[PDB]
Amino acid sequence: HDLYVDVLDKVGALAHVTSILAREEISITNLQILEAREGLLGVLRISFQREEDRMKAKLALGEEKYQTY
Amino acid sequence: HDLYVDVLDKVGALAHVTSILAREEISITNLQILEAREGLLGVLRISFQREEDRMKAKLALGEEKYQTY
Ligand SMILES: [Ca+2]
Ligand SMILES: [Ca+2]
Repeated sequence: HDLYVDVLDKVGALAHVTSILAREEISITNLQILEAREGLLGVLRISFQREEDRMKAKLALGEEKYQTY
Repeated sequence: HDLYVDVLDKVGALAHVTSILAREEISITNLQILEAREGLLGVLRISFQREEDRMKAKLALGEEKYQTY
């Protein structure tokens, strides 16, 4: 169960995204930071144990205006 | 280049750890959440691109009283 989140600032977005997951009490298994080029832009790939956790994350991140897949 | 951090609250500690990394402007490549039992205790395994980033992270987390390896 994976969710991919496009981000403009890998470092700051990582902190914001994990604070959102914490507030919603969503457990994750892994967080991978992907990039096509060196620089601050990237994709956060978040892995979950359960489908329910992925959907909860998708909703919460969507509400904070992150584009998610 | 990996750093292992013991935590008491996987969900909240993940947010705290990434906020510290943000404060120090440290980029990471991966974060894996490991647990021995279902429940809040665990170990965060953090991967870095460079040795300098690992050491910077180790120092900053140490200063916030996390036990690190
Ligand atoms: Ca609660
Ligand atoms: Ca700062």
